[PDB]
Amino acid sequence: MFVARSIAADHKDLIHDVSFDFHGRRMATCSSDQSVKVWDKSENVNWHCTASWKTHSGSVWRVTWAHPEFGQVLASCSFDRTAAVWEEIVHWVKRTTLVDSRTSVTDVKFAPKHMGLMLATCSADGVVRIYEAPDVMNLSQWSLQHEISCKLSCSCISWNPSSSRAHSPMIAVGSDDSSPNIMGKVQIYEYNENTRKYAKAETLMSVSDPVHDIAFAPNLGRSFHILAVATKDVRIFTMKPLRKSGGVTKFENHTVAQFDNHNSQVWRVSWNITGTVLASSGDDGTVRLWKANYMDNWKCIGVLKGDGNPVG
Amino acid sequence: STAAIAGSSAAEEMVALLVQAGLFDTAISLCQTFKLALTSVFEGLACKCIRLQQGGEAAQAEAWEWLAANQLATVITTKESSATDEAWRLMISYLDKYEAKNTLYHHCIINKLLSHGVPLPNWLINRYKAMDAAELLRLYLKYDLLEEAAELVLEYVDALLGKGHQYFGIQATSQLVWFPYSAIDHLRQALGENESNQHNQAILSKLQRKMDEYFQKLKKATDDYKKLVQ
Repeated sequence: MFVARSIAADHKDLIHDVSFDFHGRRMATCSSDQSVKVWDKSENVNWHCTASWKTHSGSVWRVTWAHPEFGQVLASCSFDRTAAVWEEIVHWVKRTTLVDSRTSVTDVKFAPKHMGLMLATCSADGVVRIYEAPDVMNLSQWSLQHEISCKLSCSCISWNPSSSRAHSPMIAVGSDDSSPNIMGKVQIYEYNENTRKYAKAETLMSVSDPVHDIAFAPNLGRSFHILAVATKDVRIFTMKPLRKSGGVTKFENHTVAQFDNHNSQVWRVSWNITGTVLASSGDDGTVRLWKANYMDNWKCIGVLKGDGNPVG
Repeated sequence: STAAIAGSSAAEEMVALLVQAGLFDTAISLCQTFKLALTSVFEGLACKCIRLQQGGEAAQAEAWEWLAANQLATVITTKESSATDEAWRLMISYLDKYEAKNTLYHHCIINKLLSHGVPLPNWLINRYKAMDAAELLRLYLKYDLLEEAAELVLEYVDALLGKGHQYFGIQATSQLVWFPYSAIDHLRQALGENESNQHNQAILSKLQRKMDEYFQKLKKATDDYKKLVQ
C-alpha cells in the first residue's frame, strides 16, 4: 500500500537533500535558506521539528549521519571549502571546520564503523582527504591522515561496505569533468597495508561520460562486488577479484546491466537496506526502481509521476 | 649477559645495550641526564617501526608487549591499528614531549625510515614542508625520488605566490623569497643523464615553463614594489 503523506516542510526556501539516520527515526533536512532542520519521529508516524540552526554561507551539498555507536554526529560539506562536524550538548554544536581543501568540497562520506571515525572529503581540485578523529569524546580534534590525488575533478565518493578482513578498504572516486576524450572517469582506490597508503587498483575505462553518482552495494557474503554508476545511463558493474602479496589484486570487470530507459541524465543512485532494489532519478522527474529476478535479469518495477501519483 | 655487562660499564654502554634490547623510554631518560643527545633512541624507534611495516606476526605481538613497557598516552578503539600503529603513536608522542633541535630528530627519523624505502604520510609531509622544505628536498635526492621532488618544488612555488603559504611556513611589503636554486640545479642534472623516459622529459618541460612564468611575475611585482618604496 503506497501511501501519500503531505508534511508541511515549514521551509522558507527550496530543500536540497534529506538523509535518514541508521535506525530510521531521525532525519536532517538542509535547505537553500542556509538552515539545517532535524526532524524526529514520535510513536505516532507524525514528524516534529526539534532543532533548527544556520550553518554555512556556502551552498550545502550533502549531509551524512554517523553510526549511532559514536553518538549523534552529523557532517555537512559546502561550497565554501568547509566540512563541519556537529554534536548535541545535553542544540547542535560545531566541533571542527575541516578546511584543508583548496576547492569546493563536493561530497562527504563516513567510513564504515569497523575502520573507525574516518570522515572522507573529495574536492574539485582532485584530492580525496581522509581525516580521522583519535578520541570520540573530543570531536574538535581531526587529523588528516591520507590525501589521494586522482588527477580529475572529483564528484562523488563511496566506501566499500564490506566488513570482511580479506577485503582491504576500498574507496571509489568519480569524475564529473566533461572531458571530450579522456575516459576512465571511475577510479577505485585500494589500501595497501605494506605501504600504509592508498593506491589505484582499477579504472573503469568503459565510463567515458560524466559520472554524477556512484554507490557500492552490500557484499552479502559474495566473492564479487557491485558498483552502480550514474551517467547518461544507469550501469551496474561486477568487480571480481582475481587469484592469489605485495600489491593491489587486479580486478576483472563486466557490465551486467545498462538502462537508458530514463532517456535522460541519471543523477542519483541508491540501494535499499539489503541491496536488491536500486532506485534512480532523472530529468523526467521520475524515480524508477530496478529489481533482479531469479534469472539475474534486471527489470523496472515502478515509475512515479510528478504530481505524486504513481504511474499505472 | 647484558646484566653483567652493565654491572661493570659506563653511560654510553648502558644506552647501547638498552636500545638493542628494546627498552627505549629508559634510554631516553638516561640520555637526558648525562646531556647525551636523543638521536640514538629516535633512530632505534624508527628501526622498529620500519621492521613492523613489513614484518611477521610474532614480531607484531612482541611489539604490542614492549609498548606496555613504555607509555601509550591514550586508548584508541580503532580495529585497523594493530600493534604496529600503536608503536608509531608511541614514538610520535615521545618525540613531541622530549624535543630539542628540530633538524636532528626529524632528520634521523626520515633517514632511518628510508632504510629500504617508504612512502611518507601526508601529515608528516605537511609538517616538514612548514618547517624545513630544503631538508625535505635533500632527502628526496638521496634516494632518487625526482617526481616527488618536482611536486614539492611546484607546491613551494605556489606557497611563495600566496596559495597555501601557511602549509610551507611562508610568511608572505614583500620580503621573504628564498628559493633553493642549487637543489633545482641538481634535479635538472639528474634528469638529464639517462634521458630515456619521455614522461620525465615532459614533466621537466612543464616545470620549467611554470618556473619561467613565476619569474616574470616576480619581476613585475619587483618593479612595482621598488616604485612603491621610492
